Amino acid sequence: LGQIYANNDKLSKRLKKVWKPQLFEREFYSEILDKKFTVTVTMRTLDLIDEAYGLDFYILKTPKEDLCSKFGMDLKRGMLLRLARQDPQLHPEDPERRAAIYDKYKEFAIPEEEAEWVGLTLEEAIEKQRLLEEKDPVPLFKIYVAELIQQLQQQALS
Amino acid sequence: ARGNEYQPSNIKRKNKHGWVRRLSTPAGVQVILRRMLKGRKSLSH
Amino acid sequence: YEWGVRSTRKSEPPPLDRVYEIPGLEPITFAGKMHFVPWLARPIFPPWDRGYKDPRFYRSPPLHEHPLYKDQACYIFHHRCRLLEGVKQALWLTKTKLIEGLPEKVLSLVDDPRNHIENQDECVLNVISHARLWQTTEEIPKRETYCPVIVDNLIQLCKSQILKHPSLARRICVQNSTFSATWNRESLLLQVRGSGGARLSTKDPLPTIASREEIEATKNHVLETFYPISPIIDLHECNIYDVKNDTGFQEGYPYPYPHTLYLLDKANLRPHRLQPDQLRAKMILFAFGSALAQARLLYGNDAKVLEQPVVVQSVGTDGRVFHFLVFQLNTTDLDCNEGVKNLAWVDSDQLLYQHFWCLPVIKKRVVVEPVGPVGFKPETFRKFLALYLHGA
Amino acid sequence: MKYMVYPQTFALNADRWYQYFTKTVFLSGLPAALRAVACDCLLQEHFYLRRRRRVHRYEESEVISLPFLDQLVSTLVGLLSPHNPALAAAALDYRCPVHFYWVRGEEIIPRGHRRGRIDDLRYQIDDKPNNQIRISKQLAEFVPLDYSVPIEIPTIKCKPDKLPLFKRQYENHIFVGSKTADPCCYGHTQFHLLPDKLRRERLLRQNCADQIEVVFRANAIASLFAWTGAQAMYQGFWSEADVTRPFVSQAVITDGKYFSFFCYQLNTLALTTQADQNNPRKNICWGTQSKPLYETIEDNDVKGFNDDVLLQIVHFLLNRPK
Amino acid sequence: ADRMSKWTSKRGPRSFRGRKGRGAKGIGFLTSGWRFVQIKEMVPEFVVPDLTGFKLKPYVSYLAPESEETPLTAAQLFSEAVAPAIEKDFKDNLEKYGFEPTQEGKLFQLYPRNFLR
Amino acid sequence: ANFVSWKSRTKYTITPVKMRKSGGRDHTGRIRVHGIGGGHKQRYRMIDFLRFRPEETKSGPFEEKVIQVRYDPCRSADIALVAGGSRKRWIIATENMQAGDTILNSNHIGRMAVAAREGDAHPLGALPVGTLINNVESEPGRGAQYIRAAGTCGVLLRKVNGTAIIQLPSKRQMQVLETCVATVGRVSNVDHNKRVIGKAGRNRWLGKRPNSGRWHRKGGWAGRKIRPLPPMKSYVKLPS
RNA sequence: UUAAUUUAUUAAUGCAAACACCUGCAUUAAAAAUUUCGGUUGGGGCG
RNA sequence: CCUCCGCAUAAGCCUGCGUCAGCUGACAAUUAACAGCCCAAUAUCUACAAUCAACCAACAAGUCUUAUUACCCUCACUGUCAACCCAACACAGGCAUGCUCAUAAGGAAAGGUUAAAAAAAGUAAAAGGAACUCGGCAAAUCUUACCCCGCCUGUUUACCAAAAACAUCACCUCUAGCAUCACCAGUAUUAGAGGCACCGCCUUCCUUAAAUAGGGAUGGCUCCACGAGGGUUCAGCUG
RNA sequence: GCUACCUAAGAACAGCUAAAAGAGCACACCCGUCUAUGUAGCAAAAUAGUGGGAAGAUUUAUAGGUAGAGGCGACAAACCUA
RNA sequence: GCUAAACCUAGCCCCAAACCCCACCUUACUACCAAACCUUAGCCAAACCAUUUACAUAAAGUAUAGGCGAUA
Ligand SMILES: [Mg+2]
Ligand SMILES: [Mg+2]
Ligand SMILES: [Mg+2]
Ligand SMILES: [Mg+2]
Ligand SMILES: [Mg+2]
Ligand SMILES: [Mg+2]
Ligand SMILES: [Mg+2]
Ligand SMILES: [Mg+2]
Ligand SMILES: [Mg+2]
Ligand SMILES: [Mg+2]
Ligand SMILES: [Mg+2]
Ligand SMILES: [Mg+2]
Ligand SMILES: [Mg+2]
Ligand SMILES: [Mg+2]
Ligand SMILES: [Mg+2]
Ligand SMILES: [Mg+2]
Ligand SMILES: [Mg+2]
Ligand SMILES: [Mg+2]
Ligand SMILES: [Mg+2]
Ligand SMILES: [Mg+2]
Repeated sequence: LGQIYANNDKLSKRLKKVWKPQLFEREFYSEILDKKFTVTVTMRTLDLIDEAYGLDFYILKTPKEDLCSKFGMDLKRGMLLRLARQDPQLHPEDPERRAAIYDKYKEFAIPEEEAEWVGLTLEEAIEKQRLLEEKDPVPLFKIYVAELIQQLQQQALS
Repeated sequence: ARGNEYQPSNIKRKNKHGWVRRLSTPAGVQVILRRMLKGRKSLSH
Repeated sequence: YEWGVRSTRKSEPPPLDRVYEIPGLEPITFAGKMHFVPWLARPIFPPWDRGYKDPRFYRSPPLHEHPLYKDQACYIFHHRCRLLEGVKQALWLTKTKLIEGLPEKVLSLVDDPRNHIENQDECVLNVISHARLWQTTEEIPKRETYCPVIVDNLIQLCKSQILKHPSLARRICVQNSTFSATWNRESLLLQVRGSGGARLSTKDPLPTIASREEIEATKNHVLETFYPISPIIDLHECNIYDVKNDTGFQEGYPYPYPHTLYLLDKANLRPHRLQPDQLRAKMILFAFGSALAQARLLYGNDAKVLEQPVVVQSVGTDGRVFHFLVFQLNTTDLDCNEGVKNLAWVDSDQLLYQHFWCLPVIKKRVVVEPVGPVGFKPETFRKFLALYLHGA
Repeated sequence: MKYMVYPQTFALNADRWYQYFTKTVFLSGLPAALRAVACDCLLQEHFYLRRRRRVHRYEESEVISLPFLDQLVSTLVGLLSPHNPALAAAALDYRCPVHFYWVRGEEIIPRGHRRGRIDDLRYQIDDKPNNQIRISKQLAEFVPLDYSVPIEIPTIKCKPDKLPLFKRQYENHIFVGSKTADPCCYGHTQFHLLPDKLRRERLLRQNCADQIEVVFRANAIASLFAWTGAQAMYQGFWSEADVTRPFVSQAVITDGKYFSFFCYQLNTLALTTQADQNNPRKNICWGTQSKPLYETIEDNDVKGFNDDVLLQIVHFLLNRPK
Repeated sequence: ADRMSKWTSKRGPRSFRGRKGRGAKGIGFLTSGWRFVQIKEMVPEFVVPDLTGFKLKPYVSYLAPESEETPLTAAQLFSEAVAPAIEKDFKDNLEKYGFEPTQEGKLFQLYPRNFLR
Repeated sequence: ANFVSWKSRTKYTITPVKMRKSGGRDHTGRIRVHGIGGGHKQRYRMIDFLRFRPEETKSGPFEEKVIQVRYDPCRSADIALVAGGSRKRWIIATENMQAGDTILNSNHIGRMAVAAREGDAHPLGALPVGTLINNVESEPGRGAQYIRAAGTCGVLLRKVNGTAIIQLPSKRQMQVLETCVATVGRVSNVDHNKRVIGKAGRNRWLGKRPNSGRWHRKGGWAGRKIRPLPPMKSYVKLPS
């Protein structure tokens, strides 16, 4: 979203100009996810995938800023979680193939506790944390019973 | 001839300047927010 | 060309979040928040079941699962069906032969002046005047008001003949009676669910009008057919129906034999009023339905020529014009087009009066037509009284 | 603006209030094939007739008792016509409206720009008796005009508003059930069906047992006064030209099971203050306690059918003009 | 034009005046024909006790001694209601002592509260 | 604006439908077409322009009885309620269609030319060349869209291969697959041209209103002008 | 408006780009947008 | 003595001539039957105006659900006042509907006096009768005839212009071969835009006494009717 | 919430003359021709009389829509809260 | 001698520090039914306006930019 000088001379009128990328619809197969995605894409993205030698490599290599796509970061989280868990759901009944894939993408593996939070927006992370730490309050009956039993045990011992 | 432009009707009043219509759009929500910031007793009509 | 424009069709749901397409991860939705937020994934909510069951919030499970749903489609005729071909279609459906004019057996019951009501014309004129002008504080009563009034007042006027005819004590005019009758016609199963109103019940069955010879002579008569209109047109084609024959009353009811079906077309609006031909068709069908329910109750549910034909009368009126019908059901073997055929005598478009002036028309301050009925025809009332007195 | 007097009313002591509004003294008392027919109608409307739609207790009145009462009246009129020739020529009306409008008393306008000015108290009864019989020959008197009775008309110190009773302004109508042009202008008998809102069960739950008879009595007083007053005004009498002959009519008021019977003689149309200052006459209404026609109906049987109720109905229908 | 006066059912046209209420809690519903069906169970039933023989009175004699306020607490209630039984059975499954795992199944559920006052 | 089109009915019916006038406004509420507004209240009768619509669980050529020929407020041509089998439908009545007549609707492209009787619908391939036609489809089974106004009649100019050349009433040729159906004869109400409105009020009844500012562009209506070339600028408007 | 400056935007085309739709770049239009109205002299002129 | 007034409803307003004691304060009040607040669904249904609806007359073509399955508990809630609302006002204005057609309802043009001018409104007027004047404006009274413009009924500068201007049926020109949000649920006898103007046919004298007034000796004409249009005129009428 | 236009569903139009009328006269109603008054006025456009329409392209209540280079407009540069 | 005159704190300003029961989105304040993100423009200065201008200290108003001019 910028502006240009008509006829590319600064002494001419200044005009609002929007340059848009040429978008294509393409189907990509993810080895780690064993799924085909139809994704609106740019020729730049196709070239980057070629340089990375595959969609999975492109997703796992490109950082958040360069990827600049919530879908891309969700794919990254899915692939990273798959690698961290070594999920047998990757090509079930084909453990050799699953091991081959995981070995191919071994260098990107990270702890699952970290792969869970990859690519999450701040609000999504906040919701995840709230869900993790939400607990229906324990009735004070249980707490007071535990305390009373503990105190009675101490008194009996003493 | 002029002066009596206000022909009161509670239906039009509420449908045009009410709380629900004010909240119906971001511009109206900002109207309410400005009234709240100014401290108006009557935020909506 | 498809009816219903897209902009009016229900909007397509928004596309699912791409997060739901990634096998390994559990999307973070606002379901936990218990409210929508635009920056979280939209939950996929399980269908809710505890609703759509409570009364006042019911759903009526699909038609296929209803107890009476049947693959074979019946064609019902209810009070609000208007036959395209009218009398011809009714005759074909009921396997009936038409006879213009009422039978002499009934028409003779009023020839002798003893049956004639004392001050008959005076009383009938008063009844018409009350129905059409004096009924209400309003200057011009509507049809919805003056049709039932005229019918009921005429019925009372006829009932006043209890003096001469003590047999009139063995009858009663019931209201809101509803009968049901099912029968086959060339592999098509037809039903009539007659609701109408003002069914005249008698403790004794009506005498038959047609003799054995005439009933047999109906065999030669060929049932008029009409093409490309099928006889089913304008009949409610329905898969949820009951084949039971209902006479409209519990067993043991006094006055079990139908005598007259009083059908009134009291709708204020002409489009909501039956045409005369369609009203006659409805009369034929309802008389046939009552007679068939009676026959199925008496001689069992067997398709056969009736040894004792069942006679049912019907008067169908719009408050001014009347139609008189006497239907003799003499066969329950309706499936075939051949054999003895039921037979109906119809007297059509018997207008009691041709116009009523509710206000006095004045031209140049001169009264041209005085207030009241004009063109009153006592012949129609004689026919009405004859039908009422039949069987007594 | 006029008070809407409702014959069938939920108000307590409405019978007393209507006695005052009408200048009516209420007096307790009076001035086999038919049984088969009555049982037949009852069983027809309760058991024999097959109902496609379930009948709800909020509509039992209108869908059972109203057809039942219609059948009773019509069939009984037919059967009693031989024994009452006038009943042959009578016009039988189904829910034909009965309107009466009269002035009774005066009030000082309490408030507003018309404060302190004298305004007549106007009343309107808009009744729609379930059935009624109109004849061309007036019935005989129940007691001579100017008949004095020791009982005094109730005195109401409070405004009619205090009895739940409200003012509206609409057409003032005087209607006997048919326009003045109708020759059958006198009233013979009315048949009233108390609506579901006034069920005996609801009345017993809410208020005393005497309130049921109060409801019946108020309905009788109001409806019969309206009918006889409309008859008189059709004959040309009004407050300033009072009736020279008393105007009589009968009514039977039923809840479907319980029936009560009332005779009403209107002697006065001079109800306004000006015409009533020195008017000794007063309208009279004889009434009977409500009695059950039957005790209960099980399946196909009517248990406890009371013959006296049917006899009273027959007696009313057999009343003749002279 | 009056923005400051409270909005009530006395103000709008006929529809507004009918629709708005005064806070009275609902008692039933409306069926076809605007017939109101009152549900008995929706009507608050006043559970009024028998006061005959009751010795307490609206007021207390000034001769009564002053005391120190000790608002009841969960700990105090537990000590005064459960601790005795717990001790007597420990010296010698908490439902036996009173604890209920869940409020569902009770007529008077403590949370979400489902009873008046 | 809270405009939802009244054309929301999904199931065909005979009953006239209550149609909401537009006043020439979009769904946005702004005037899109000028001169529209008011007029007599009208009800829409759903017209079945697919003349060969075999009934449910039925197929092949079928006949129909003309129940009646009625005036349509929403068209120049008058319509006909026509019933066949167990259904009724509105169609566009042809010039000489009368109540009680029989109409044939067929999808059979006979080797020989079928005798063209006014009112019946046949595939264009089955008609003799030069027959007058109306209610023509653009594609097989699309439904009639052309030659629908009162008194209009196209001509089946030519038939070659599976393609027929039709002359539309505008005297323009159109190519249509011979499998597409059309009805014979000219549309009814042939005297629609000769009707004289007589007064402005009658147009106002017909829902046409006098409206100005019909262009909304700066300067209003502006007829096209030939922009001169540099050589001709000298002679664009030579002073007298 | 045949004043000056533009075509950002649409509509057409053309060239690339993806194998109907869409992106970029040009050209022509439509629609518009921005901006200006030198000075001295001359009442019956045409400077 | 006066009133297109009055009473209700709607809408609006919100206690705003009820009581009491000193405009203020306190106290009271409008009680539901009227009115509002509705309906369990699925489907299937529903060509046939209205106009006293019967003839007659059309065109602008016109508010039109049962079956089955569920379901029985019942009259809650709210409006109810007034001398009132929109016009800054106890404003000669604005203000929907039903009835009363002069009121059974509602009101008071004069604070007292005097009887000047000027000013406003009205009534009467000798003789004359438009001589007034831009014009018969106003008033009073009945009328005649003729021109110009626009065919007509309509619309318009709310608050200086109501017209000859705008629209208008009629006619012409240009553009468009087509469907699911206008045009249009339409399709060339259609739709959109522009122009034009119904329609139809062809290509010095008179008036006065005096007359800058009036009338007459695609295009050219034809004015049927209409007009608070603009001119002229007979007769009458009149301060 | 005025006003312009439009949408939905409403309502009103006496009497006479004439007969199915953008018909005549003329109430209600709508308008605003002409005159006078008023001109800080009763009124930021009124009053009185006079006058035009008054079954229609009419008037009008209710709710909804179109928004500022925009809307709407039987084009008056008219109207869009004096 | 009337109207009036006068008054001093109610508070405020600028800094520093410190990070600060019930009802209510339907006609809000009404107990209870099947969907956000996207260049600011222009005034103004240039004596018009059209590119342009106009939303710690020191180096330094320097290098630079600029109808190479206003100015940045
Ligand atoms: Mg208004
Ligand atoms: Mg005075
Ligand atoms: Mg004075
Ligand atoms: Mg004189
Ligand atoms: Mg002169
Ligand atoms: Mg003269
Ligand atoms: Mg002079
Ligand atoms: Mg004059
Ligand atoms: Mg004109
Ligand atoms: Mg003006
Ligand atoms: Mg105007
Ligand atoms: Mg003017
Ligand atoms: Mg002159
Ligand atoms: Mg005019
Ligand atoms: Mg008239
Ligand atoms: Mg006219
Ligand atoms: Mg206009
Ligand atoms: Mg102009
Ligand atoms: Mg101008
Ligand atoms: Mg500058």
